[PDB]
Amino acid sequence: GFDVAARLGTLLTAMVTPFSGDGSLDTATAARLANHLVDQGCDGLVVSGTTGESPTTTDGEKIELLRAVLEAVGDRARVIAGAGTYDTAHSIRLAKACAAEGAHGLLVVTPYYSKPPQRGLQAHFTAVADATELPMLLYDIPGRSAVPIEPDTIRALASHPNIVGVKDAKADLHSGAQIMADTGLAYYSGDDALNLPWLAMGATGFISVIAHLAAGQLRELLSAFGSGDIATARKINIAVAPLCNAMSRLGGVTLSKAGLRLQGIDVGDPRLPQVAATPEQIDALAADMRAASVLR
Amino acid sequence: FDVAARLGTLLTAMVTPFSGDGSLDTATAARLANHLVDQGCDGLVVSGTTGESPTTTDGEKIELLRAVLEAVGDRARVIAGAGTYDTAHSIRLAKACAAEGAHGLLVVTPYYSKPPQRGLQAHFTAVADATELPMLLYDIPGRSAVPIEPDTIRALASHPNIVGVKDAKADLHSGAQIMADTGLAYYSGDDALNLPWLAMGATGFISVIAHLAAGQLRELLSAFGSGDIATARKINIAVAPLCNAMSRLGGVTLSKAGLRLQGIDVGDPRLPQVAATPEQIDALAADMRAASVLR
Amino acid sequence: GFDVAARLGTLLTAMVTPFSGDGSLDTATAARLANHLVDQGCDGLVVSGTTGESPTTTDGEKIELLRAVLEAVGDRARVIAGAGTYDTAHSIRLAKACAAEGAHGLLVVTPYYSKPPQRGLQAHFTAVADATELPMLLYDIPGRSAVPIEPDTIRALASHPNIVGVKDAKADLHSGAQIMADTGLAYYSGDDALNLPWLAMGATGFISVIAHLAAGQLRELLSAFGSGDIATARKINIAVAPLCNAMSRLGGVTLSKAGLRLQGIDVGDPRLPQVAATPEQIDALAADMRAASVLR
Amino acid sequence: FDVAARLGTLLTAMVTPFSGDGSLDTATAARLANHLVDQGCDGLVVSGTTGESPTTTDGEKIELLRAVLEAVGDRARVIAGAGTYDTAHSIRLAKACAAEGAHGLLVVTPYYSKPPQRGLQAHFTAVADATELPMLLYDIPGRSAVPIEPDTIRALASHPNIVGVKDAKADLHSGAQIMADTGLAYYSGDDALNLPWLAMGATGFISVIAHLAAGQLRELLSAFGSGDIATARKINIAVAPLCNAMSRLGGVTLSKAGLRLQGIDVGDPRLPQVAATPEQIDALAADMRAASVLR
Ligand SMILES: [Cl-]
Ligand SMILES: [Cl-]
Ligand SMILES: [Cl-]
Ligand SMILES: [Cl-]
Ligand SMILES: [Mg+2]
Ligand SMILES: [Mg+2]
Ligand SMILES: [Mg+2]
Ligand SMILES: [Mg+2]
Repeated sequence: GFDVAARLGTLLTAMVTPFSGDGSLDTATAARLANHLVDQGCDGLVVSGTTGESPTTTDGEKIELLRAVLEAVGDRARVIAGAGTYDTAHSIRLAKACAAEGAHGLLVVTPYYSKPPQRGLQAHFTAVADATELPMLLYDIPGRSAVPIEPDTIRALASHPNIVGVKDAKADLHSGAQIMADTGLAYYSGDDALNLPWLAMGATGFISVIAHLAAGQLRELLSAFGSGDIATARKINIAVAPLCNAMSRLGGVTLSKAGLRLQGIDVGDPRLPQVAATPEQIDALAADMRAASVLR
Repeated sequence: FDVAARLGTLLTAMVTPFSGDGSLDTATAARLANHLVDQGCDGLVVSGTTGESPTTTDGEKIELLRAVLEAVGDRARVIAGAGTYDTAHSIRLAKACAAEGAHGLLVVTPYYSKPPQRGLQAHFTAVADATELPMLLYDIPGRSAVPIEPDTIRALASHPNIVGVKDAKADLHSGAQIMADTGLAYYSGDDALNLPWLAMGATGFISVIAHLAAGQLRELLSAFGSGDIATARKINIAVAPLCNAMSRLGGVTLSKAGLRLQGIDVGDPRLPQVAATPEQIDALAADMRAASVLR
Repeated sequence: GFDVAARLGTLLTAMVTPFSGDGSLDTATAARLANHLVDQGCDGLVVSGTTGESPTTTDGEKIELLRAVLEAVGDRARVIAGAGTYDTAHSIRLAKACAAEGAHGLLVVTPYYSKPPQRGLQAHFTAVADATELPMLLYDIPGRSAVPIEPDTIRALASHPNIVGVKDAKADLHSGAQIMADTGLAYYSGDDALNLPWLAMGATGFISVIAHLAAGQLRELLSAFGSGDIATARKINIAVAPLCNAMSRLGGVTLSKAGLRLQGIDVGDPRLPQVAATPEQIDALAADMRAASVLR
Repeated sequence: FDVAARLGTLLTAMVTPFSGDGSLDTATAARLANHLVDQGCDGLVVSGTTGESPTTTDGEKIELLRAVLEAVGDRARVIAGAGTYDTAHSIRLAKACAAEGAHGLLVVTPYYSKPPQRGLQAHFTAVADATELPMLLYDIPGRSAVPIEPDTIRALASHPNIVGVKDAKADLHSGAQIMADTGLAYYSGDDALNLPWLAMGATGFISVIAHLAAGQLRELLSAFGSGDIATARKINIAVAPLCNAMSRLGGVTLSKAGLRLQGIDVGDPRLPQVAATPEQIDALAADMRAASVLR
């Protein structure tokens, strides 16, 4: 019908934006990363989201990235472009620009920082949803944006034809479960810590940060859960848990770029105010990656 | 030690029925305990928070425990709530429960006074040391104002009597790892997270909504454990309105009002807990009809 | 007609309950401490509050301590008895028993742990207020009790003739300022960190933990503020800040008992689940005490 | 460096007026700036959060700054908001503000992206290095999702250009000590805490309700400064309803609706911010009457 799993994917990486030594956009590496992540078992990628350092890249860079990633993997994976900011006008421009590039879908985070009221969020999300014909995910992350999309807002927004699901970092699994049951909105785990809980509650899949490093295992986790092998699912979730722990220490940006580098896929360093892992951080990260069998 | 056999898989955090005058009603407690077991609970927690442990005396708790043991103790596991924010008292209580023949203990993190982790460890250890009963830690920082930090849980794990955790902290990721590392059994201590906890390998539920929907929770546990997650998810959705009602009322007000709606009068809460208002009963009745446990 | 400052005091210690070596109630030491604290500048004391280890003492012990304290200082200081638990009927017995002993007022904390609704709190505080003729203070401390006394509940309760004030640890200075203006409820700073901001907002004084160690400076701080010398008040508040920092590390019970010992006033150790300071914690506290000029 | 003289004692976190079509309205900005200075503000912050920094372009912010400098720069201190969650952008914006002749910078903690403390420090250092302007840190974790931790503020205090903090974090105890240790100036960034901040030695207010009640906030600062705390307390009570309306509406909706109610139309917010509904206007009007800033 709208087949969210087919149209958006089941395992997506909230993909980093590789930068060169010169700190500029590195689209060739983005292509290589995108290919690698899909080969490792991702069937979708979110480009220019939070972990893609959307705050510090320009509109132009976001479009160049999306173009490169679509060229690299667009015929065999779903490419979802991060398109929202705390500026409704800007989000609509970016959304239209992403659609014009051929993005397969949009991920639109709750306007952050400015704490609009729920009716402002709701007018914001529908305006963005009205801007293109692309399927759109809400990204509910009050821990970064400083306001939740309240359940009544999510429910009101669900009736928008273009708004098809929720990337959740709010962790209200009880509320999201009901929302799903009532509205048919698809949910993606937006927090690797809750990947397995979310699947139990009927999430469609993951939009994952630790997928940068452990996509193969996450794919296996999805396959095991999917075939009702919960014991295995649980065991894989435990196996990757050190990466999620490392993520708590470093955040996704620092972790993803340092961890990829450790795996021999240099994707450069974060842009200020984000920072590259320190020596000791790289150390501790390497031990977790070893523990999760994603580094020798 | 078989946690599922010894403690159960579906337990109600059972109310303590009071008479019209406010006094302990053990006859109704027996009748309730029988009902809850017949509906599908294989264990009960008596004199926990939902059992209004704050407002009942030691004597009342013991009276109730004996009544419930006598009623269902041959056919279900009866775990007694035994800790407060007072180690000496908790010890006394745990001992009094063991002397009555309680099958296990549920020991909440000391509330209010916010001891440091080493105080918590010394406290749980002292309680664990006081009887030979299996003991669950009850981690509910939202009530107690301090968590049992994962290191503290792990240190406690190696106490022979400390066999698991009733979790209301919702740190599913951390609980999962603790389980994997220590073999501590986890019980969902918050109905909202029943299904997520099962996914993470919880042993079962120590439930409030079980007062009203034990049969469905049992079906949820069986569907889940048989490998039928889609049916488990459906059942979870079916009972959600009860968890919603619980967010509005709290477990004590909900459980007493809902049982009354079901025709099992268990009296009213003791101050500072309060009986549902007429409006609340009506809204509660709507959720209960929605959950197919009334009318 | 009720003069809160005269009836309840301006500088109170949330006084520890001294225990002997065997853990038993030490009333002779309580009497010595009560005298010391009054001599140092407190004009009132709260007995059997949280810092007095109300969770771990019996009713009998509370009554015995109250008597010892009234006897020691009740002729020249106000003696306020902690009477609230999460059990209304118990709080009533306690309140009555304290009234019968001659307590000058009651401090009644929000029922903890069980999270009654606001109407439950209202019925609870009312029932306790109805139990005796004593003036009564609400102790709003959601950080321990797990529920606030909401402003509407406080306002409702202000309408009781026996409820005369609030010991605040909620830090809603804006709300408390308005409550005071609207209701004439007196406020006492219940968290030493906010003593000075609370005075700015019209608090009557402090019900203090660090007063165990620094009553004289707190007295000076009240006097400086009262005479409008805010610069001096701010200076003193800075001088005693290390004690407030130590309190963050140790909690009040541990800090008060270890600190008094350091000062040559041994008041024994806390009862489990509270714990005595470790030698390291004692060293760190001594450094803070010296900085605050309340230890050689 | 005289912070009071160089940055002011009473500043409004000023709205950015938009025309009917949503476009920047610099004439009304100039109008508004003159009005606020005349009412008692001795500085203004332009293109802060209340100034809708999220929804205005760089060009608009510069145009507005230029107009506000022309309007009141000779008689008031005009502080330009210059921080975002992008360090290179913040640097551009700071430079651009300095080139316009801004008297100082207000730089908010990078929001949303939750950089670590060392990222914050490198960020605020890079922005502080970018111009010769005095700079205020704006610590508001309730919006930015990370605090500037005390150690970070203390490390930053040593930067010659970093001269103070606009606080919305409400850690009065910590700011008090930071002030004592570093000489950093503090401004109350949350009207609720204006009076408590003065007690702790804040230099003044960077205020939202100053849009409506600058004159009373001025009377407050003066009463406090001369040692008449009783009067300061009374004034703070008198304007409290404005702070309460702010809790209902947020500063942007409140400021633009309230100014309109006063007869200074500054248009409507840009999405995702929203204009007050009719009921909200009524309820706001009632508070403004209570605060004697509306007939
Ligand atoms: Cl939700
Ligand atoms: Cl944990
Ligand atoms: Cl309040
Ligand atoms: Cl701070
Ligand atoms: Mg839809
Ligand atoms: Mg064990
Ligand atoms: Mg009164
Ligand atoms: Mg400096």
